[PDB]
Amino acid sequence: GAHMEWKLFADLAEVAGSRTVRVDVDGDATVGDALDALVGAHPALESRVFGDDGELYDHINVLRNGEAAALGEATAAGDELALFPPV
Ligand SMILES: [Ca+2]
Ligand SMILES: [Ca+2]
Ligand SMILES: [Ca+2]
Repeated sequence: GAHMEWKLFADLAEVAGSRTVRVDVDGDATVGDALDALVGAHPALESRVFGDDGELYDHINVLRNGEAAALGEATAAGDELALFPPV
């Protein structure tokens, strides 16, 4: 599908064991779908990203190509996605 890459920081990078993670998602995959692909690649991330209700924790900052992105936004091949824990 569409290949793209996540950058992870601080404890998220530590849990994943890498500062970068490649993912490959569907053509109409959202940012949220790309985030679920990241967590599928490194399931230990799950409880550092989502609460028991499945919702993103408050204050996590998801970027797509350097701009804040909501989980329903589109993705595209070559995207640079970033996941920062709360400031
Ligand atoms: Ca797309
Ligand atoms: Ca519980
Ligand atoms: Ca770039």
